Amino acid sequence: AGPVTWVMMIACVVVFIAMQILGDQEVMLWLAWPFDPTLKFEFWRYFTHALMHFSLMHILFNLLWWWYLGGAVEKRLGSGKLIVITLISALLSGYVQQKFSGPWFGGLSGVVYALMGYVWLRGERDPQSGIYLQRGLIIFALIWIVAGWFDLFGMSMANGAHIAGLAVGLAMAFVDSLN
Amino acid sequence: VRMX
Repeated sequence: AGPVTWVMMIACVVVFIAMQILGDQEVMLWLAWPFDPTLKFEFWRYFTHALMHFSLMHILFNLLWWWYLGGAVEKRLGSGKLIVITLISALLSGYVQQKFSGPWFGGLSGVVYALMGYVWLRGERDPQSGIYLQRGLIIFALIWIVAGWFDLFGMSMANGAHIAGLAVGLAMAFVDSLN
Repeated sequence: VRMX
């Protein structure tokens, strides 16, 4: 786990702790996508919704995938590629999510989906580069994708965040594998 | 509150 993979896991844990201590809504109020016009210029918020988790399962599953795919992308393609994947997926997923359902949402899984789509498609279209999605983990990803679409979990799923996430990672692996 |  390089510096990006790491600061991210850290920031997510630090934020999850604040949500336990201060409560979910308090932290949302500070970190959610702008939910009032008076907040539109608070720029951290287009990204910081990625940092908030609402259950132990949410955090744990997201950081497992982040650690593994995030970490792969970091070590083999560099810190910079992971930064850009993250900023773009966070911002785009946040955008589509809020459009469909309003600003009240959170989670790294828009980003994790971009890493899934990215690492898979780059492995298919580009063997040499050194990044692949192992067949077993394609299955575990597909099931993970499927669960959200049909809502087979306690709390409701950000479905725009997911389709938007994956689309970004596919677009970027496409553009990258092209060379 | 939707998770992701």
